[PDB]
Amino acid sequence: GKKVLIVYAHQEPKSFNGSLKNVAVDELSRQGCTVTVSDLYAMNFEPRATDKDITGTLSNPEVFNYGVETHEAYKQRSLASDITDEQKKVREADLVIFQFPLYWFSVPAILKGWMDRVLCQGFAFDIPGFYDSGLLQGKLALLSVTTGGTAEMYTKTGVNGDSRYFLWPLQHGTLHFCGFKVLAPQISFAPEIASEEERKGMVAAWSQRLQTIWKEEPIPCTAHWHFGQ
Amino acid sequence: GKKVLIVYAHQEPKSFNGSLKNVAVDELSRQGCTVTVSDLYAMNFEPRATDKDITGTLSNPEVFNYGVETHEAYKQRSLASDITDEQKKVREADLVIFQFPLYWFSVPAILKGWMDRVLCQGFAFDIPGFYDSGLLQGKLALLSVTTGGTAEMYTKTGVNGDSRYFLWPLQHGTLHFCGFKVLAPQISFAPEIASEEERKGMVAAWSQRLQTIWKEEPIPCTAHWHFGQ
Ligand SMILES: [Zn+2]
Ligand SMILES: [Zn+2]
Repeated sequence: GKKVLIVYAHQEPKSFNGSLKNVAVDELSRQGCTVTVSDLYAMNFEPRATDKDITGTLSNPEVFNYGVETHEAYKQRSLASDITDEQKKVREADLVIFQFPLYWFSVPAILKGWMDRVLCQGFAFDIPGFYDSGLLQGKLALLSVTTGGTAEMYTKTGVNGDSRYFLWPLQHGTLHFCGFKVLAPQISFAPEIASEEERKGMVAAWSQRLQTIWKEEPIPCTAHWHFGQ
Repeated sequence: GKKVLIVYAHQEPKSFNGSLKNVAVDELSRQGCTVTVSDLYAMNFEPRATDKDITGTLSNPEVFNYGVETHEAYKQRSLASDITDEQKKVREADLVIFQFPLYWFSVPAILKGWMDRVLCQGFAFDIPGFYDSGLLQGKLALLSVTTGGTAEMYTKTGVNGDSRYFLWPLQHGTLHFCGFKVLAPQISFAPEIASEEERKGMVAAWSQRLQTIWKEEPIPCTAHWHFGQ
């Protein structure tokens, strides 16, 4: 038995990102997996890291330090319920899939805020705390990204550089850091410019990949993988 | 004369980030520059890219596409006023300094949302009209970042890899994309664990750099610079 959380960041259900999220739900459900979706825009998920994230009273209210405050609130069971609700989904999951369009070589801010606020010290990491000592080892993570640019723009000598270059802060600096084994990314290059036939091709690569996702090994989430040889 | 915009992303005025912002204000003010600060947390700046960012009739109300609809809204002058407010600041500035703690090898979500919402098509870039042809050509940008990890940790052989590696989405994918020339980053390493001696020194180093900022030349904002050969 396998549990999957899909963290989904697109405003429009009729989008290509929506299609990809829905075929994931459909295929993983068909397999018998337990599936949960965090539809961040529908949730009006809060992105900002603020003192509202700790309930009651602070470890030092004279000088607010978000990292220390949330670390202490996680230990005293004092985080805001939107955070802890996401933490439970994560804790239960065997696989976390992030489904998003590439905004400025990264995640949309609403999803950045989910990372910033959900992946707190004590839960995902400790200081010291991290990479293999992070707290989500044993779990799989996978970034399913759509891009505005064509594949060849994301080549080494392409204007955008290699797609791997922009994955670093997300796969390594965030997911690896917290202990996830990182599955190879799903990159759906320039679906908006693509034909209905290229778009169906991309959706089926993904449904077909999902059929065998539990047979994948994580990538080696190394600087050599992103930047070499 | 010179105009400077500081986009500042920390919750606590008494923080080290706060110190760095304040010393920038004080030195650039002393020089006679015109200075504006967008204190995003104090502004409760909206980070989410939503349909609330456009006030008129949508171009395609059946299938919402944020990029398309904000592009059209920019041209029609129908974007939300918070966006327009920040666009004016950027338009006027000669130099934009981003002052923030590193969250997940990137900017805090509040600041990611500023990038996502303020730097829209028509304003910051066109297609064509990006990278060296971006619409903010002639302006300078600088990242002033604080880190949890020590300097040794952000080297090629340190735990986090080289600091330049995480700068790529920001410097290249966002600022260079919009036409900015990019000044060398100011990275203040591990202030929380430094002595007050050391913290004072890092503050004073930044103030001293600012004394001669207008004599600096930008980096070559290329793959080679960020990653090597
Ligand atoms: Zn890694
Ligand atoms: Zn560049």
